[PDB]
Amino acid sequence: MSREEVESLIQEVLEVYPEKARKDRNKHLAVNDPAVTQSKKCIISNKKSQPGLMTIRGCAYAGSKGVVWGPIKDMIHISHGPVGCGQYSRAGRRNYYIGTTGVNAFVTMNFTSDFQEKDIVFGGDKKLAKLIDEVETLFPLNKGISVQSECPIGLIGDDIESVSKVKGAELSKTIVPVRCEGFRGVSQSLGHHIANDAVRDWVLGKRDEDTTFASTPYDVAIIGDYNIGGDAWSSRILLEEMGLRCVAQWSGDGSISEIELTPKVKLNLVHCYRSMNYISRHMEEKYGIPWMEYNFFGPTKTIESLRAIAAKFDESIQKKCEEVIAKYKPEWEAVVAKYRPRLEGKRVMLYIGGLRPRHVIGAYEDLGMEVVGTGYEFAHNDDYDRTMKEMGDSTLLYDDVTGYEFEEFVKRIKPDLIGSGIKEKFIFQKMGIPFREMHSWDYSGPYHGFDGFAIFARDMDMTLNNPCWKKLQAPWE
Amino acid sequence: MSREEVESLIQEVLEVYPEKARKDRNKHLAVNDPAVTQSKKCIISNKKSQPGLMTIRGCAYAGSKGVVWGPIKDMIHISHGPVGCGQYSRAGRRNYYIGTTGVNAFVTMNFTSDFQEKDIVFGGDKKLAKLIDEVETLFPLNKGISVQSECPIGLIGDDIESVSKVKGAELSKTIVPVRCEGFRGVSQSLGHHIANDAVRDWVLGKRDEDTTFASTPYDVAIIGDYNIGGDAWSSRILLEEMGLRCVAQWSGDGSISEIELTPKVKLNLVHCYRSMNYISRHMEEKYGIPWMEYNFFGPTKTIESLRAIAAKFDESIQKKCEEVIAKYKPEWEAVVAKYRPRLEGKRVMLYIGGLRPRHVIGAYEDLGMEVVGTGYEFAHNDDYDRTMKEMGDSTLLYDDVTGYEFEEFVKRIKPDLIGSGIKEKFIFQKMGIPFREMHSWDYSGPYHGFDGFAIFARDMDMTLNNPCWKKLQAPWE
Amino acid sequence: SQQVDKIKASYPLFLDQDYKDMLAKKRDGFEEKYPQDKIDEVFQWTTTKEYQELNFQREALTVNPAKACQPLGAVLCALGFEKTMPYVHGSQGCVAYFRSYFNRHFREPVSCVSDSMTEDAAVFGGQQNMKDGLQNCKATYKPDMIAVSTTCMAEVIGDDLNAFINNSKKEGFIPDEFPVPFAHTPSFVGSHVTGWDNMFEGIARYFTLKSMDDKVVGSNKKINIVPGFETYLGNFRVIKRMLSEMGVGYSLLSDPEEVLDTPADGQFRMYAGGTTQEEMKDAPNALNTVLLQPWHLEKTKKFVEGTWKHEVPKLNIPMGLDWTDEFLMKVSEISGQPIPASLTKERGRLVDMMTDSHTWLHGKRFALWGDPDFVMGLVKFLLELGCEPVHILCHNGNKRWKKAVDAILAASPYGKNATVYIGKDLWHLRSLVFTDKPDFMIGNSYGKFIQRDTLHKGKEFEVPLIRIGFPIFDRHHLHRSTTLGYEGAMQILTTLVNSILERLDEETRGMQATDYNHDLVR
Amino acid sequence: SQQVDKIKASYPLFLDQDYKDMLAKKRDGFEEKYPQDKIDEVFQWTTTKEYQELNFQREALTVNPAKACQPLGAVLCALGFEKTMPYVHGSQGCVAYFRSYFNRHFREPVSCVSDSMTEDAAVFGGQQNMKDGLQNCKATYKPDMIAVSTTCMAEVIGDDLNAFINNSKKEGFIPDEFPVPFAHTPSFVGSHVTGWDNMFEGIARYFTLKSMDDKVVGSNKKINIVPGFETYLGNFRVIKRMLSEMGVGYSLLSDPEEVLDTPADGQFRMYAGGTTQEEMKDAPNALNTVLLQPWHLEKTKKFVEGTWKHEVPKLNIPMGLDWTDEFLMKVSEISGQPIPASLTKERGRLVDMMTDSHTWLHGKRFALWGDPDFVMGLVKFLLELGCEPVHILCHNGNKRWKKAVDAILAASPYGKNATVYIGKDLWHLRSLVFTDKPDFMIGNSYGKFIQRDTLHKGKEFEVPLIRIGFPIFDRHHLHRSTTLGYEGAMQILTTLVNSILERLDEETRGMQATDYNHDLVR
Ligand code: ICS
Ligand code: ICS
Ligand SMILES: [Ca+2]
Ligand SMILES: [Ca+2]
Ligand SMILES: [Mg+2]
Ligand SMILES: [Mg+2]
Repeated sequence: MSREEVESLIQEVLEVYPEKARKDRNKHLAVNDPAVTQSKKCIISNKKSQPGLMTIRGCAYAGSKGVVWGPIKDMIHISHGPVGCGQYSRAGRRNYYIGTTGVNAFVTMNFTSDFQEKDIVFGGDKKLAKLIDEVETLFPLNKGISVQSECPIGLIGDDIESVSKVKGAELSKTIVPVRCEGFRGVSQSLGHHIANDAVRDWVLGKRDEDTTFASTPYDVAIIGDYNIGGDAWSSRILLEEMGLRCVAQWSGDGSISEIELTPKVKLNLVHCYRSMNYISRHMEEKYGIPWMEYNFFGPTKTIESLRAIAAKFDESIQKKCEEVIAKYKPEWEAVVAKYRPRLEGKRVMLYIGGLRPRHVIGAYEDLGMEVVGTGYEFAHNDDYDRTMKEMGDSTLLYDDVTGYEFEEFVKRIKPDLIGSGIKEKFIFQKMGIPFREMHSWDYSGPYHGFDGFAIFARDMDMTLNNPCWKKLQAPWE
Repeated sequence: MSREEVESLIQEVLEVYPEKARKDRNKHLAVNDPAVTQSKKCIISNKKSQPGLMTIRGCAYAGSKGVVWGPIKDMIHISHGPVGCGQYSRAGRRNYYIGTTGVNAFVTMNFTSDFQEKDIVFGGDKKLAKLIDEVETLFPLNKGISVQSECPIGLIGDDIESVSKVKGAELSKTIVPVRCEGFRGVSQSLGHHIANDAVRDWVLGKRDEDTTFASTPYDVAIIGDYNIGGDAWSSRILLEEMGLRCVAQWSGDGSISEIELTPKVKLNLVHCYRSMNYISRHMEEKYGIPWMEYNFFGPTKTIESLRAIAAKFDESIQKKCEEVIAKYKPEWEAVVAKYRPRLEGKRVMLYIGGLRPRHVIGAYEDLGMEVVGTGYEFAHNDDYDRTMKEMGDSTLLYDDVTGYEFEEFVKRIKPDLIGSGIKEKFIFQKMGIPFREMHSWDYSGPYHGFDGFAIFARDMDMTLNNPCWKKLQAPWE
Repeated sequence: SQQVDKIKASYPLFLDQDYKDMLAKKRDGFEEKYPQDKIDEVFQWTTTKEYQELNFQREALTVNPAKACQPLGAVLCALGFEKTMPYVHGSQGCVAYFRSYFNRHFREPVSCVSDSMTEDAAVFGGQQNMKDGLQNCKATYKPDMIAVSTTCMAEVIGDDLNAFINNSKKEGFIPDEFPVPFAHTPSFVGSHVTGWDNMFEGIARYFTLKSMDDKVVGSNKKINIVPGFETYLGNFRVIKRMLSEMGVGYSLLSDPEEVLDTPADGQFRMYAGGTTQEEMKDAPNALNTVLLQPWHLEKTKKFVEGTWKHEVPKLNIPMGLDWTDEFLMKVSEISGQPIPASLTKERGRLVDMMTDSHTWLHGKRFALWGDPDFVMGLVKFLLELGCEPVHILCHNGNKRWKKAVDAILAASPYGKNATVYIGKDLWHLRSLVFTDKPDFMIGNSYGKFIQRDTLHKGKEFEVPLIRIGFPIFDRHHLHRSTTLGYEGAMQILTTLVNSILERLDEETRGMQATDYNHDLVR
Repeated sequence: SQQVDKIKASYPLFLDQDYKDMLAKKRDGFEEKYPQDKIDEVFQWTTTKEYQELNFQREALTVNPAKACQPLGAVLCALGFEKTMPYVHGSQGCVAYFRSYFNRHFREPVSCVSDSMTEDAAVFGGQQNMKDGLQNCKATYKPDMIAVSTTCMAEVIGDDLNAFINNSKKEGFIPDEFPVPFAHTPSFVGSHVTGWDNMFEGIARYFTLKSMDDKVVGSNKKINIVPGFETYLGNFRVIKRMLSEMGVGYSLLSDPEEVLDTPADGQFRMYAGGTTQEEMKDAPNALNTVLLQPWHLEKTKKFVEGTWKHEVPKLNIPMGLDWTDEFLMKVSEISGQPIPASLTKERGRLVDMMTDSHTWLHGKRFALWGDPDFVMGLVKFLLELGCEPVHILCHNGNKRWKKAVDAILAASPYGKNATVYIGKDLWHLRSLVFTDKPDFMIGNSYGKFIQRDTLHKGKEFEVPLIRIGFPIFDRHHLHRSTTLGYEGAMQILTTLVNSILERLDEETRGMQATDYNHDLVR
């Protein structure tokens, strides 16, 4: 499609809307020009969703509890409020960890205060204090507690900070109040920011006066990898083969102590910019720790990233970097040789959260595929700045896409594959379009690193080329 | 019912038959008189089945392969002829054993010569010789081979004895030809006799000139227990608690060496009279070994049997007998206390093979139940002699019952429970009559001994008193 | 590393030695992990009676609930009406979760909108969100009805749904005649089933309250059927099939079976099937109304009795033999239709299966959970099968319901070792299956973590899960199954007996150890 | 010993220490058992490629066959006719076995008689047994037809069934016009499926050969359907359902579904349902005849084409998506009835399920066995699912059939690693699943012993059995399932994907070892 065809598609689709919605949505849809650096000239983002249009977005509680805090494995995270949020978000996100669940690790459990009417009418702070005592009795090996506020908490005027302070002092325990109520912000995004500030204020400074950690010149932290299907492990292995020491993973497979040790590292390696740039900036301001963005999706990006990271250290690390690259060369070359001829030229549309809609493009290109449309639920303009140069000219960009728009765009563009989430999957399969989940990895993965690229390629091929897709039309029709 | 009512029932049922069948069947149906000692005054048995009447009987191959030889665990038994017999009889009978199947034990496998047309036209003896070589190659730990003839073998004039002699000499292996073709005899019974004579002629004499086995005064063999659901093991335990040494089990869990060691024992203990009286008589004739019948169904019979067996030995065994009886007293008394009040007065009809139709009566009586009809597929008059004194006056006796007869008798008598086989089970359940399989134990057991009585009682109760039986009539009908 | 011809996903990739070594180094270097002996000690303690007693003393903490929140049920109810868009007034995060939750159980699209209230709406409310939301939803998704429920933010701020909808029509955002039934569905009251009841009663009121004067009970010669919160497609289907076989005129009120099972034929169908508006408008003219899941249809019952003047029969859920019989006999009485030969035969085929399988079922002990009607029907059927339902958990149950189940347990000897628990969660149930171990659990996918815990104590302590209930996320297509009627009883019986036999085969598979009992025939 | 409150059956009774010690003493004293190290050595050798080569060189020995003998299939065929008694001329032992075999699979009564020939009949044959047998059977069991087959004794002696039946009528033992169709069914030729073909063609001849002059192809506006040897009740049912939904007139020739599923209502029904004599007599007037299982209906096909003059269509068994589509399209062409909306939707629901489950099915490797038509339909559907059917075993298959399956494998990339074996048995298959291990077996209950053997080598070598085929004796009620049509494809797909997910859950259940991948959602 031509720029003009894409522009006319946008206008065609927007004809369905009442005027207020039409005027708004027009600002959130754009035809890419890789020649632009300032995305605020071409697309609006990080605004409220229009009522009634079937946004795909979640809320701040999802961004805080579901995304940032929930993966921390040796803490207990309380979903504080009525029973739904914590139940719908129980073990939905594949933030993998090693532990003994119910004993020293708690990730896939749902701890809740299960608010009833009396809690709304009279407040939940007394219940929260009692709940904390019950947690301590029944889960003695927990290493800290977080309180993940659901919608009612701030609305009714509860004081979870006071409870957290008083109980934390009483019990000599880290108890973290998080004001991530879903009424705040417009999406998951503000939950990331709230969550980062809670780490800053209640956890990160604990060891500021402690000099006992045995630091080395090669200490790093992986910032913003939630270990989906083991993604952070398949990243860590490479960094340590290169001679680095990964002191912390924020927050996939993460422990409270590794978070507390992070201010001792030499370099913060930021994968998910959107969710963790806030704490990365804090750590540079307060501790002098530099940070850098990287990308472990596919061999081209992984090799570039390894080299850029190694360049921050000495010649010994740069030599090990080239050794790692040489080791894995035949492995990813074999993956390309098998799968690229099966995928070459195929066209993909993506719709994901805050990072992957741009970050996975290189991996598709390593298999000869073209990303012809992409967009984000909750990205900001700094994300779109990073996207426009990654996407081809005249491709389609969509911010906070509506269900209607996404379906209509797909009907016109006719991609060979769509990569999006669970609320999208079953729609597009019925349309006969191969679909891969690009949040959960469709219960596969890892996709990060060299080992992840093999799985990624296998998965894109198994689905795009599956025999089922030739069977949707009955032969009598 | 009175004697007169039962006689009337017999005559009413027989009215359906053509004259020849009516006249025959009348001779096989009797009203019991425990005052009679010569059953040949009362009932005919061990005659041909009438054509077209749906006998429950099997054939001589079932009696030899299925019953006597098949359980011997460390031999390979060849079903010699076309594919059906060996397939239908594969693992149908629960003759339990300890071994490594396919390696040193072979009971649940189906070895066959799978006769084709060329084997019928030109004979199977060359195939048999080649088959034996293949067995030796692929199953080197087998300790002997038997050849279980199916119908075609004698009809086509094959000479399996010659093959067995020549190959046995060549391989220094015991290879046993068994002429158990289903055209011989009238039922399973002649297969027992054929099988016993084959053990006599080809196996039992092997160690006649060996003096190396160390015997003791307390050496016995269990003769005619096929270890259904472990029945022989729950018998053996008691004999050995009583101070005896059980040198052999014929043939449940049996090995070829224990058969060969049997002529060294002091006493043969015969459970199944019908199937193994022949070899027991032979061993008395040739080796001077006495034999005695016993019964391990229910506590009354088991206690009587232990005492009668102990009386054949010295005071030390008689003292151990009383110790065994005292040990198990509280156990079976607890079973009676629990289950007898659940079963008292309930009426049972049985139909089984050659032993159990009389042998289980005492166990039913230990639960307060009454056996109001019994009969056998293939018993002889010496079995009926042993039955008439065990059954009440005016109860119904049936030899080689037809399907029609059994259904009509049940419709009139209206027993609370029926104990018979797989071909009967599903008929009577549709009629709303609780049914227990009294061959396979309905995949339960053991039923022998004190430990078996507990399971028997549990099983009769679970079925007779099951909630399902109150549900067959729809409440709108 | 990967070998291209046999690529490893996470399992078993991370079992490679290099990954194992890396993970050990991470642990030792940076996790400050409790020693394994201490982890073992605490695990063992969590399996004890002493721990159970502390666990059952909880007052404030809930762990691993077995319920969800009201609007989830309102959405499912709404999905059952023709060309109807579920609309949840309040916070959009809730709608992402409701959709995802149902997506994962049905493996189908689930359409639902929010009006995206934000913090600003706390100053004077969500009225503008309602106006623009209704207009936008109608224009974009072209429903013929929008069924409105609420999230907890909207309830706490106190938004008056009725007033807001009325003002939306007054000010021309949607046509006056466009149907916009509503219900308040606070997540801090009851559970998802309560939201279903509230939504249904709201829809029933919308179509009938103001038009009662021309209605005559019995004049349409049909029976209304209200299914309640139901997540097995086969359950909608079996009720319709049985009534059709009997020649009974009926209206199934809330029927999502089509929209939860559209074909993959090249087009997405946002709407399919469903109860029509005409069916709801005409419902008071029925002979009567039967509630399939009465223990969560109490508000609906009061409306149907009080306003439609239907004498709703006292029927249990039609699960198992006796309660299916009672359902059919009552439907026969109401409709005048005889129970047909086909259903009599089907009943007798279930009874035959019971006779066939009774010896393996007898005395088997079960822990089970779910919603109140489902649980009581499962208990009843287990007793009919000669099984013992020893731990009966209903997190969202009430005292009156518990009394009723205790009476069912009293009517059978198979109930003697059973206890009913209300308000308790799956961390409570975990303790019960350690301290008073049953043979199996019957429950939803959250039970898998209990099975995992039991196995960790040892193979002999493992309690296998049998998946019946909602949600089931870790198996495919079980939502197509049936639990109601004779058909559902046959399905449940088959599942139970074969679970017993699969476990027995596992336990007897050990060569020369336990395989003496590895029977070909069972 | 026993504790009265918790009685132990064989498992686990014999694991008690006293029993264990007793069994050790028995072994050591009297069994002269090979040392355990030698047993282990031999077991390991039986898992090797060297052993496999020796195993595949067998010419005379068969071990663990995957077929039965002709008269079994004749009996099943005969059971499908109204008030028909199967009657096997020859030896009564065979009949005890046929009945028991089917009793154990269906958990139903199975009525069949013998005429109890004994050794004396070798002097001049079984004629008197036929005369008295037919008279006795008719009087006692009151069938309206007696369908006669043979055992191998009768075939070897050379009894002329036709002459014997004719003489029975001549001499007044059964009425001249009473139907006594017959077939010679030698157990040393073919297998059970051949006996079905032989019996069916004999019944078809009986009712039609002499009356052809008044017949006109197409005059009754129906299509005949011949099912072949079929042991899933759902297969008879789905075919009738689909034809009925299309409005297609049909006659199912041999239909045992009623007599293999009578209700437990207080009476035994020896006969129920079945194809009527009127249907068989009228069958030449059909438009055409469709053979559901053509690879064992070759004799029937020759008769239908040569005598009825029906142009029997070249159709595969209707299994999987493509072959069900082809079946329905051909039925539409013959009948003039369009494929209705209901079936189009059902098709699309199957396709939806394929899309939903394809990621777990992709590349999964199977060993499988059974009868020829079943096996090739399973192979075809596995290829449609993106699975690899690597070991395809059909003991009773032929060279022409193997060529056809090799062609099917050629039409898909998923067939590249597959081999078809004919004349080979389950001891051959056992070697294949050790030397070229698949993920699962799909087969009958005899496969359980192969699973046991594989586990003994180690958990990582275990190949779980998925039970589809005949006989299934160690699970209850699987005979009620469906394998044909879209319904059968849905059932098969569901069973396969959930077997995969059950095994993955087992492998990921280990606390702090493999449970990182013990996902709630799959
Ligand atoms: S945290 Fe974010 S929506 Fe950066 S909220 Fe979301 S596990 Fe997405 S595109 Mo789900 S900003 Fe992570 C994300 Fe990306 S939950 Fe995962 S896949 S890389
Ligand atoms: S051997 Fe006989 S038919 Fe004595 S052929 Fe039969 S395992 Fe029966 S009544 Mo099946 S003379 Fe044994 C018998 Fe009794 S197979 Fe078993 S139960 S005690
Ligand atoms: Ca789907
Ligand atoms: Ca049955
Ligand atoms: Mg591995
Ligand atoms: Mg797997």
